[PDB]
Formats: sequence, structure tokens, C-alpha cells
Amino acid sequence: MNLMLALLTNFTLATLLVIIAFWLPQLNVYSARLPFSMKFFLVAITFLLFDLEIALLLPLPWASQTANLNTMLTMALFLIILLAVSLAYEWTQKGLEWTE
Amino acid sequence: MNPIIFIIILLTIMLGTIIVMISSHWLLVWIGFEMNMLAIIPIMMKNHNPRATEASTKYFLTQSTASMLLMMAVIINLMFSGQWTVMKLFNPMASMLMTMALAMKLGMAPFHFWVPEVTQGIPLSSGLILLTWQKLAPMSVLYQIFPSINLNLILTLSVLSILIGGWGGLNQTQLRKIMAYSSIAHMGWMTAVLPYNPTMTLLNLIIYIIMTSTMFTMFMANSTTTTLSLSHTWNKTPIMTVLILATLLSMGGLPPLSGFMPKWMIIQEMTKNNSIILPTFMAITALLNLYFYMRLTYSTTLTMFPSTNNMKMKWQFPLMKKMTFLPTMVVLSTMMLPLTPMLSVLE
Amino acid sequence: EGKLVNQCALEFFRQIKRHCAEPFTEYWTCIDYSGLQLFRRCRKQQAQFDECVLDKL
Amino acid sequence: PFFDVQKRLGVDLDRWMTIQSAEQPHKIPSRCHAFEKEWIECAHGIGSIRAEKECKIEFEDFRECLLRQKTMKRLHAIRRQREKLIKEGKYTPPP
Amino acid sequence: MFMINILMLIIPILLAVAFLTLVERKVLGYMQLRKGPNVVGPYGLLQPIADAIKLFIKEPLATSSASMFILAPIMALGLALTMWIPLPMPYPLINMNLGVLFMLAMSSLAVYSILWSGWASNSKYALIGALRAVAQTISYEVTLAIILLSVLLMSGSFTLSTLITTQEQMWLILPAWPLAMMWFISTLAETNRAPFDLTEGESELAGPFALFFMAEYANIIMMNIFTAILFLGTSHNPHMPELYTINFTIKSLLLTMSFLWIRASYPRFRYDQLMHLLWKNFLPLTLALCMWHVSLPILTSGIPPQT
Amino acid sequence: MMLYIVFILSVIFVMGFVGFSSKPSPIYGGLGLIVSGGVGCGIVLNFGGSFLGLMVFLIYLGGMMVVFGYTTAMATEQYPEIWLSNKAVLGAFVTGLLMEFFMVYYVLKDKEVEVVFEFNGLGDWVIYDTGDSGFFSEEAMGIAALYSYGTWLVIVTGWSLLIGVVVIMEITRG
Amino acid sequence: AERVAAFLKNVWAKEPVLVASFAIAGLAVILPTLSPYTKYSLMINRATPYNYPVPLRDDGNMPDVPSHPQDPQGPSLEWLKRL
Amino acid sequence: MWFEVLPGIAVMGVCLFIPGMATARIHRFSNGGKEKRVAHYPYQWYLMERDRRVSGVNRSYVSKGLENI
Amino acid sequence: SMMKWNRERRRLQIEDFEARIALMPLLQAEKDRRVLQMLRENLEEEAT
Amino acid sequence: MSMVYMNIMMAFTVSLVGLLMYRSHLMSSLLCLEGMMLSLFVMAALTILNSHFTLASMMPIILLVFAACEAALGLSLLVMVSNTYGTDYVQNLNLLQC
Ligand SMILES: CCCCCCCCCCCCO[C@@H]1O[C@H](CO)[C@@H](O[C@H]2O[C@H](CO)[C@@H](O)[C@H](O)[C@H]2O)[C@H](O)[C@H]1O
Ligand SMILES: CCCCCCCCCCCCO[C@@H]1O[C@H](CO)[C@@H](O[C@H]2O[C@H](CO)[C@@H](O)[C@H](O)[C@H]2O)[C@H](O)[C@H]1O
Ligand SMILES: CCCCCCCCCCCCO[C@@H]1O[C@H](CO)[C@@H](O[C@H]2O[C@H](CO)[C@@H](O)[C@H](O)[C@H]2O)[C@H](O)[C@H]1O
Ligand SMILES: CCCCCCCCCCCCO[C@@H]1O[C@H](CO)[C@@H](O[C@H]2O[C@H](CO)[C@@H](O)[C@H](O)[C@H]2O)[C@H](O)[C@H]1O
Ligand SMILES: N=C(N)NC(=N)NCCc1ccc(I)c(Cl)c1
Repeated sequence: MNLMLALLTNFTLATLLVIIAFWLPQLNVYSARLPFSMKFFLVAITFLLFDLEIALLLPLPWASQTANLNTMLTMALFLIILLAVSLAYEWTQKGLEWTE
Repeated sequence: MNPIIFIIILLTIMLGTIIVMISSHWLLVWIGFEMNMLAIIPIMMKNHNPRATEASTKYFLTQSTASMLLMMAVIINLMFSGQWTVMKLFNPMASMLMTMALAMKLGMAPFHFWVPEVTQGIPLSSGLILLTWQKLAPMSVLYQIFPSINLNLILTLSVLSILIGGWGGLNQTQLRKIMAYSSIAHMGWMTAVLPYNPTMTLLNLIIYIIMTSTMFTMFMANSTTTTLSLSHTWNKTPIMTVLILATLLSMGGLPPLSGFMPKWMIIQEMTKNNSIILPTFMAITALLNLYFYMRLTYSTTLTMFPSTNNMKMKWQFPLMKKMTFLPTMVVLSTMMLPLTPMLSVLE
Repeated sequence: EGKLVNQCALEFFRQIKRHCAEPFTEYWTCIDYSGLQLFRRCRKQQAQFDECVLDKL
Repeated sequence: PFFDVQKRLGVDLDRWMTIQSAEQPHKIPSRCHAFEKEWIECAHGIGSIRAEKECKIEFEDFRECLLRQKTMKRLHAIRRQREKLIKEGKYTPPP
Repeated sequence: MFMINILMLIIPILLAVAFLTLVERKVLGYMQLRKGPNVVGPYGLLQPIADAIKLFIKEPLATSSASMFILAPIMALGLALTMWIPLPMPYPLINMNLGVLFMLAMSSLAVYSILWSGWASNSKYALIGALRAVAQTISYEVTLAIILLSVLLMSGSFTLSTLITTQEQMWLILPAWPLAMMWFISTLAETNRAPFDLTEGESELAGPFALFFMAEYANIIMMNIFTAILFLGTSHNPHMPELYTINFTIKSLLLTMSFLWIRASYPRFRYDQLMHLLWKNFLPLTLALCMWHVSLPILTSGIPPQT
Repeated sequence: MMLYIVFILSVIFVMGFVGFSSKPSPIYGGLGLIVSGGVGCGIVLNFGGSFLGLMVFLIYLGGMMVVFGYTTAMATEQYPEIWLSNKAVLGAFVTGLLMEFFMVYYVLKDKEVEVVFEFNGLGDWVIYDTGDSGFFSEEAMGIAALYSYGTWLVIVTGWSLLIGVVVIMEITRG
Repeated sequence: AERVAAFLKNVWAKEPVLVASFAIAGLAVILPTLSPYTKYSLMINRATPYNYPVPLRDDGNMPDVPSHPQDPQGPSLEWLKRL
Repeated sequence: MWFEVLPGIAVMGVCLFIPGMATARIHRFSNGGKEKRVAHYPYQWYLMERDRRVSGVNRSYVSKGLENI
Repeated sequence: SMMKWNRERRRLQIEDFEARIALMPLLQAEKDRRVLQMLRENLEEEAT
Repeated sequence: MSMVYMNIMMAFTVSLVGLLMYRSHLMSSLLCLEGMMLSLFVMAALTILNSHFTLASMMPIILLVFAACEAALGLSLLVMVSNTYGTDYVQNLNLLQC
């Protein structure tokens, strides 16, 4: 209940601050493609794919508690190396360049 | 495409299929389809044109929808049995959803509309993969879940595909669309016999793949995508016209050629189960396919169509395309009937 | 068997009360203050209780 | 599997997650572990055609543990009857 | 009782933000051989109040979609306050078992306020500026998440108060100063602070404005509080919790003041150059250090406890 | 009552789905999916899925849906059409909204309902597990097991993500 | 070898960030196999008792199984205390 | 001079001291003068709920010792 | 320094976990009776 | 079944009907596809959590990861379509009619 109360308070207050911010006494009586750039799209997609790999690494602090450490360490490094290979491929294919 | 990347993408297409075929867990089956679909899109797009982009998008939407329905069937199956083992499903609603999902992936009627359009819009080599290798993974799942499949649903899908495939091919002059509708009809034979003898499904699938690969390879050797273009073959590679004639008659199911064998054995298995009306209806309906196979033979081999003057320039250069395995594939496509009892290896 | 578990525990705590009531009370009050009830925050008091039970029991 | 490579090589690629009564981290059992175990052991090795008929009792019990339909229905009945009697003042519940 | 506690967090956060604007102006001023605000109240102590009143009685000067024009500042300010509720100082308002993940999850939502306000700007050029800002923010989210995971492999859990225990004997900045360096820079880039203040840079080449400003400056304080806990752990004495709060406040103030110090010291990055700093420099090192910090506890037998 | 919190969240879940499924401007459709994602996390949280719930926020909302909105602003819609101004969208939205309310009314009135299939209506709390006193999170133990039991899952998943990078660079090079 | 050192000096001059990344990543892969302490990580994890140690029914032929926690038989953690 | 920057820093520091100091004192007030009980895992929640029943007043932070034996 | 402290933290966790193991039989004995008492109480009301 | 399954199953059906009844924007149909995934994630998580199927706790994450990768591919196709015609309208993807 406490977290729900905290969230409701934070955003309820934010709503109220926006309210009075827009309405105070004034005292007066009188879908195309946005110049599409492919490079910014690939940044977003690259972030997504790296974000999914981060999702796979987040369990690592718990995984280190296993007795199967031989398997666990090998798979942890394997995942990170494959992430590095992804970066290396994008790098060498000019995917990190902002010219042209 | 970089040649090394093309190899790795081809291997990923194969790996996704292999994962589906070796998995005992439903999640891994789903992963195999996801990986396979991811790797095939780049070879649909490789020639970079609006038609190839439309085909890749139409393909993506169909396969993604089918994979969502498959995951639904898996999750419903988990709820009602508490396990993921790849086998019979434990809930009739799950069975219908998986059957419909796999029918969509195979392009069976009435989920067939994408097959002619996607095949037309991609290169011949990509269409070769689409209409042969891609049938392996869904058919291997159907091989394992068939005990729980609704008999009326599967036989209705089969009958519709044989009719739609047969009728759809009659109106085609594009070779890729002829192969697409031919593929739809042949899928119907494969699923019609599956409830009775899955072994005969495997036999039909293997032979279909062999003849389909032969035809695509022969189209690729001459860069022919239309009937009229194929009609110039006699004035360039006369041997090729004879091979095309023999292969088409085999795909028509004419004895004594290899393509008679799957239809012959499916009719046997269905009659052993007192199914007489259905096999007879299927065999007569397959005459539609024979008609538009015969039409191609008339314009390719049994008559000489008009030529062009610039064709003479082609007489001075040899075929340099790989035509890999073509001599073996054509002989298997036509001359295998005397070895029919060898089907027991598939048992 | 569950009832015997209860009887053994009650007799266990009756022996602490008889002999080491005061050192034990200081010890578990020290534990009770911590939000995680940590042993490592109470080593002095644990030592007094440990020495009392060893001496008298 | 269509090709049972796992059994041929003895490698466990995905069998470990197929059923809930398999080995779990820190021996954490599933809620229906005993029902799954009984059903699996009843049906083992006889084939699904036979098991559908001969292991129906174990499977019906297992499905009850999984989705708890009969239990919820029975509770629905007792609660519905209790509301009726209280609405008629014929029943007072204890503390 | 709990509602009082929430307000004893919300109100001081907004007051701290107000007076950070004064501290920033005066610290920058003295580094520039001048004074900064010193007329509006003694030593400028009423300057934030005058600025706040002024902005709120200013004319509130068409949106392309009213719902998103109002959503963007509510999201920004609401999310910013939410990031504070799991912070242990030393006791959190909400004690989350996965508090670190919660902060990571909530911070990833903050980019929607940028996106929504760009959509509501009704201007092609403001939408493009918003998309450039979003690309920067998500780029530096990558290293922040990986750096955080690397540190937690020494702490053992996603609970923020466990970082206190992990640093009972020693600050984590000593075993992890290479990560501390990239973490600190990543926070600057994440908050669009100089030399990564490209939204205000590239742009020039009332109440609603104030609300976005409060959200950003609350995030700046919060990020430096997070940095203090992550790398400069203060010792907690359960019988004298105020001792922790004093020491931990001083560290957070100094870290915040170093944000101002850095603004005063360097020119701005080009957009492509700050992208290369991330994708070609920080990310390679972060990946290598993530592998290293996975291996290190195992190879030293220094794996922390799960609990 | 708070005892029906999961059901109430599930009701909101459906309305958000009717929101974007009637397909207004993709700007608003994206908003409807974000609200459903947050509500979907809340449902998962109340079943003990703390880590799973936060992954929806971190990955589904903070990653995938951010990229969806980024792409929408860049290649689909830059200015949203007024919500429900289209007749089909308004009709589809109203049609789905009424179906949900009729479902919710009956299940709450009778504490059960048959919408094609039979659903109990006593509250999802009734099926919960009655014994739990372990010193760990079972969800965390299961997820952590990916690195000990799920070697094969890691290999195929990691490979697919690498091919995702390779494939997308091929697709977009044109 | 000399060609190896010349290559390393070149990258050290032009790309020290990448050189450091690869060196750190190489140490992470290699050092666990060379470390005498890696074996204790396995032992400490196994020694942490998450669930209850269910006792065995005594059949009279288990001289290696302790009867009481403070009896000498059974695993000892003395190696862990001194660590 | 630079030390005229301090008054603004002092106000900021007092504003950031209040949340932590308020939470700690509110916890003691609400939990019988002790730290608020942490229950991140089912075992700790089980003990806290058992404490509530044993307390006799429905307060998990009211402790009973050997006086109840 | 981190290796030494984390090793001590592992020893402190084991001691905490062993305290739980000592108490588990008593808690299990109580949980059984509480569950059976509740089921028995639910049974009296069903009969009525 | 439990009461929650009604609405979660309904949500999938709503998004499935949304996906099968296209309008104009291809993006709108992609959102329905990701809505389907979301309802699948929630239903799978609920089943796995409630049954205490410990090792299956990772399955919703795998589903999320692969489905996000599929969505990334779909978004790439959408931008390529948008580059060709200037909109993501599905009525433009009708060349293969003939
Ligand atoms: C592109 C693919 C990249 C894949 C990269 C994979 C890299 C893997 C490198 C290290 C893998 C093994 O790493 C480490 O090796 C030593 C070898 O003594 C193992 O052995 C060590 O730990 C085990 C515990 O399991 C002890 O029994 C043993 O006495 C000890 O020496 C470790 O258990 C293992 O953690
Ligand atoms: C296309 C990619 C080609 C590369 C193919 C690589 C295949 C790699 C297969 C990895 C799995 C190998 O086989 C499997 O390995 C792990 C350890 O490693 C073992 O798993 C072991 O650890 C966990 C923890 O309990 C459990 O699964 C089990 O208790 C134990 O056996 C399996 O018992 C073994 O069957
Ligand atoms: C943070 C709490 C602060 C509490 C302060 C409470 C004070 C309430 C009295 C506010 C008086 C504001 O005074 C008024 O503000 C509005 C702001 O647009 C100004 O502007 C207004 O008037 C001008 C013409 O004069 C109009 O063209 C304009 O559209 C209108 O906005 C006025 O020129 C100013 O006279
Ligand atoms: C194409 C639609 C796509 C959207 C799909 C929407 C989700 C569908 C959810 C299906 C889950 C319900 O599935 C259904 O549940 C009931 C509950 O007992 C089962 O049970 C029902 O039929 C069997 C018949 O022997 C008996 O149990 C009983 O008569 C009846 O209760 C059904 O056998 C099962 O098919
Ligand atoms: N960037 C600075 N430090 N100076 C500055 N002019 N800040 C903006 C001024 C401001 C905005 C909102 C509020 I509420 C307050 Cl009180 C003050």
C-alpha cells in the first residue's frame, strides 16, 4: 500500500503543479516521414538490441551463488563477448559513423 | 551481401530449422521459428527494390502472427497440463490454435494468399528456400502433434489447398507464381495423409522438395522467371528443355516417373482406412496441376516458340551458373519409381 | 512428534529463565533493535549470554 | 523430437525444463509436484493411447491441482449457501 | 504517519532544487571572478523565491495535442520524485528488495517526457531536437546499466541498503574507480549537463517551463546521491542514524557541486563526438570491465552473500 | 475492495488493449500500450513476480516501447489525429468497452460467468499458495538458473541477438 | 616476437582505450584458470545451507553420519573459518 | 568572497538532511523505538506475522520474552 | 579488501542461515497445527 | 478457471482482432502485434508463478527478448516501406497483386 500511496502522491502533486501553473489570475479584459534520417533509427534499434542483452545479464549477481560456477562463468563471458562482437561488427561496418 | 555474412545467415536459417527438429521443449520450438524467420528476411530483401520490400513485409506479418498463435497454444497447453514437452497437446483449443498457426506458416489454404505474392517478389534462390527448406520445420511439428489434431480441420485444410492450388495455377504466366500455387496443392497431399500415416507425409515432402529444387535450379540456370522467357530455352540449351519436360511430367504425377510415387502411396494408405471418396477427389483434382504443367511443356519443349535476333549472341557463351546438384536432382526427380519400397527407411 | 518439539522448547526456555534470565534478556533485546536482527551487532551481549549458559548449564 | 539428437548424444539441451517435477534450484518443489510425479509414473512407457484410458485417475487429479476448478466450485457452493442463510438470518458465524 | 513521511521527502526535494539554482549561480560566479546573486536577500538567499514567483505569474505562452502537452511535464516531475523513495539515507521510505532495478526501470521511462514534448511542440524542428536528445539519453543508459551490474557483482543483490553493508570497511570507488569514472561522466551525459548540454547548445545555434526545470534539477541531485551510495558508501550506526545522514549529505553536496565545477571548466561536445565517446570508448571499456568483474569475485573467492 | 486488486488491474488491462486495438493514431495507440504495459506489470507483481514485473518496465516499456515511439515520431506520425474522431475507431472502441463492462458486471454479480468458457469469480486470491517461509525469492532462483541449467538457452538466445544486429544492418543499408 | 612488440606499441600509441579493453577482457577469461583461490568459490557456495538438512533414518550402518550436530562426523567448515 | 557561497549551500544541505532524518525518526516512533523490521523474503515475513500473533495486541514490533514462558 | 570482507559476510550469512535451520522444526510443528485447526474450523461451519 | 485468466485471454483476443483488422498505418498493426506479446507474457508469468514452476521463471524473459528482437525487425521493414512511399500505409504494398 505504501508504494501505491507514494506513487499516487508524486504524480498527483505533479498534476496539481501543472494545474496552477496553467491557470492563475491574468488581470486583462481584452503524418509523413519527418525528414527521415536512417542513422538515428539505427541508434534506437542498436540500443534496443543491447538493452535485451542487458536483460539477460541482470541475473548475474544471483547466478554467482550457484555451485555450477564452471558453467555459469563460461556462459556469462560468452554472452558479454557476443555483445562485444555485435559492437565490433557495427563498428567495422560503419554503423557508428555520423558522416554521409 | 558480403559472402561470409550470406553464409552465416544461411547457416542461421538452417540452425533455426534444426532447433525445431531436435527440440523436446515447446519454447525451443518457438525459438527455432523465431531465429529462422529473422535470418530469412535478409535474403528476401537482398535485391533492394519495392517488390522485395513488400514481399519481406507481407512475409514478416504472416509469420509473426502465426508465431504469436503458436505461443498461445503452448501457453494454453502449459495451463492445462503443466508441462512443455513437444508431443500431443492436452487441450482442443490449443490444438486448433497450433494447427492453424502451422497451416499459416506452410501457406495452406485459406491462409495461402501470401505464398504467390512473396515468392513472386523475391529472387529465384530465395524462393527456392521459401518453398522447400521452410516447409521442414512446420511439417516436423505436425509429425509429432498429429494424434491431437482435429481430423475435420486438417482434412478441410488439405482439401482446400488442393483445390486452391490447382485452380490458382491455371491463371499464371509467372513461373514463381506457378511454383507457389503448385506448392500449395502439394502441401494438401502431405497433410491429408498425416492423420493416417505420417511416414507417407515424409515421403511426399522429400520427393516434393527434390522436384521443386530441380525446377528452381533449372529456372536459375537460364535466369527465366516468365513463361515466354522460358520458351526461349530451346534455342539456347536444348538439353534443358528435355530435363524440364521430364521434371514437369513427374510433378504431374505421371507414371513411370518419381512424382507418381507419393500420390500412389497416399491413395493406398487412405484406402486401407476405408477413405475412398477423399483420395478419389484428390486424385481427380490434381489433374488441374497436370494441366498447367503440360502447358509449360508445350511452350518449352514440345513446340518451338519464336526467337529474337539478339539470341544469336548468346550461342557463343557457355553456362557459368553453378547448377549445383542438378544432374543428381533431375535423375531422382524422374527415375526413382522402381525403388519405391525404399520408403521404409523413413519409418 | 510435533507436540514433543514444543515440550522440548518450553523446557529449554525454562532453563534459561531459571539461570540466565538477565544476560539472555539483554542479548535478545540487542537483537530486537535491529531491523534485520543481525548477530554481528551484538557480540558483546552474546558473549555474556554464552558465558552464562556454559557456566551454569 | 523429430530427430532425437539429445538421446543419441546423451546431451540435455532442453529436457531439464520440460516438466515441473524435474530437478529445481535448491530443491524448490512445484505445487503439483506429487500429482505430476504420480501421473508421469503411471503413464511411463505404455504409450499415450493406453495412458489416456488407464492413467485417467492420476491425470484428473493432476488437472484438479493445476487449475483447481472443482475446489473453487465447492467453495462457491458453500459461500453461496452461507450468504442465503445469513440473508435469512438463520445463521450467525463464529469469531 | 506514512503520508507525513512522504511529504517530509517531497517538500525538501523541491526546496533543495530551488536553492541549487542559487548555489550554481554563485559557484559559477566565483569561478568566473564575480559574485553571482547577492542583492535579492542577503547573499542572494531570496533569489530562488523571486525567480519562482516571477515564473509562475508570467504569461503561460498552439500545442499539436493537448493531452501530450500536459502529460510530458507531469511525467517528468512525477518520475523524478519517484526516484527518491527507495534511497536509503540511511533508511529508505520504501524498502525494496530490488530497489536498484526499480531505479533503473523508472529512469528508463524519463525519456518519454522528452519524446512527448517533442510531439506536442507542433514544430518539425522541435521534434527533431527531441529525437536527438532521446538518442543521446538511451545511448548512455547502456553503459549506466552495465556499470551498475558490474558494481552489484561485489554487493550481491539489488537492494540499495546492501551497498551500505558492502562498503562497511572501504568505499567501492577503490576497487572500481575505472567504473566510477565512466559512471560519473555517464550521469552528466544522461542529465544533458555540460559538456553534454546539447539540447540547450544546439537549440540556440512560465510555470510549465519551471516544472521541467525542477524535474531536471531534482534528477541531478538524485544522480549524485546515487553516486555517493554506489561508490562512496557512508557507514551506518543504527543507534545514531543522523551521523550517517550528515556524512552522506556532505558527499552528495560535493558531488553535486562538482557538476557545477565541470560546467564552468570545459567546452561542449559535438553531437557525433559524444556519441563516439559512448559507443567507441565507454562501451568497449564497460564491456571488458563487466567481464572482469564477473570473473574477479570467482577467482578471488570473494563472492558476496545473496542476502 | 483491495482483495480484488488483480481483477481490477486485469479489467484496466483489457480497456487499454481496446484502446490501441481499435487503432487510433499510432501516437495514441502507443500511449494505450504503455498504460497496458504498466498495468500488466502490476498484475505480475501481485503474483510474486517482482523481477518479471520490473522487466516489463525496464525492457518492454523503457526499451521496446521507447523505440516504437521514436520510430513513430520519425517515420509514421508527427502530429496525432484527434482521438476517436474517426467513426470506425470510435465504434470499435465503444464496442469493446461495452463487452468488457458486461463481462465485469456479471462476474461480480454472480461471482462466476460463462463467456464461451467457465470462469470463477470469487477473486484470484483463492488459488494462492498457503505455505511460504523460504529465505530466498523463488522467482530469482529460477531466473538465476539460466546460467547453470540453461546453457543451451543462452547459446541460441545470444546467437539470435547477434544475428539481429547483422540482419537489421543488412535490411536498412539498401 | 619483435613484430609482435612493434604492433603492440602502435596500438598503444593510437588506440590505448581499445588496448586496455582487450587486455582486461583477456585477463577475465584467463585468470580464473590460473588462480589458486577459484576452488574456494565452489566450496563456499556449496557450504551455504539454503534449505533444511533433512535427517537420515538410522539403519545402524552409517558410522560416517553424525548423530548430533556437534558430533565430529560430517563436513567441517574449519577451512572456511581460517579463510 | 567565496565563503559567501556557503549560506546557499547550508540551506541546500539542510533541505537534503531532512528526508533521511525524518524517515529514521518516524520509523522509531512507529515501531516502538526500534528499527523498522525488514522482510524481503518469505521467511522474514513469516516471522513478522508470527510476531504479530504472539504480541497479543496485533503489533509485530511488540516483543514478548521469557516473561511469557 | 573486498575479498576479505565478502568472505566474512559469507560466514555471517551461514551463521544466520543456521539459526533459521535450528528454529525450522519448531515453526514447522506450529504451522501444521495452525493449518489443521483452520481446516477443522472450516469443517464445523460447513456441517452447519 | 481463475477470474484473471478471463481478462488476459480477452486481451489477447482483442489484440488479435486488432491485428487482423488492418486500417492504414502499418505501425498500428505492429502495436497490436506487441500487444499480443504483452498478454502472452502476463499469462505465462501468472501460470508459472502461481504453480511455483521454478525453472520456468526464465521463460517470460526469453519470450520478451525474442519478441523484442522480432519487433525490431518489423520496425526496420516499416522504415524501409516509409522510405519508399513516404508513409507506412499498407495500401501501398500492393505491387505483388500482379
Ligand atoms: C566466443 C565464445 C567465448 C566463450 C568464452 C568462454 C571463456 C571461459 C573461460 C573460463 C572458463 C572456466 O573458468 C574457470 O576455470 C577453472 C579451471 O581450473 C575452473 O576450476 C576452478 O573452479 C572449480 C569449481 O567449479 C574447482 O573445482 C577447481 O578446483 C578450480 O580450479 C573454474 O571452475 C572455472 O570458473
Ligand atoms: C548451433 C550452436 C552449436 C553449438 C552447440 C553447443 C551445445 C552445448 C550444449 C550444452 C549442454 C551440454 O550438456 C549439458 O551440460 C550441462 C553442464 O554443462 C549439464 O547440466 C548440469 O548443470 C545443471 C545444474 O544442475 C543441470 O543441467 C544438471 O544438474 C547438470 O547436468 C547437463 O547435464 C549436460 O547434459
Ligand atoms: C508561487 C506563488 C505566487 C503567488 C503570487 C500571487 C499573485 C497573484 C496576482 C498575479 C498578477 C499577475 O499580473 C499579470 O500577469 C499576467 C501574466 O500573463 C500579465 O499578462 C497578462 O496581461 C497582458 C496585458 O496586460 C495580456 O496581454 C496577457 O495576455 C496576460 O497574460 C499581466 O501583464 C500582469 O499584469
Ligand atoms: C481463435 C481464438 C484465439 C483466442 C483464444 C482465446 C483463449 C482460449 C482459451 C481456451 C482455454 C479454455 O479451454 C477449454 O476450457 C474448458 C474448461 O474445462 C475445457 O473443458 C470443457 O470441455 C471439456 C470437454 O470434455 C470438459 O472439460 C468440460 O465439458 C468443459 O469444461 C475445454 O476442454 C477447453 O477447451
Ligand atoms: N541555471 C541557473 N542555475 N540559474 C537559473 N536562472 N535557473 C533557473 C531559475 C529558476 C527556475 C525554476 C525555479 I522553482 C527557480 Cl527557484 C529558479
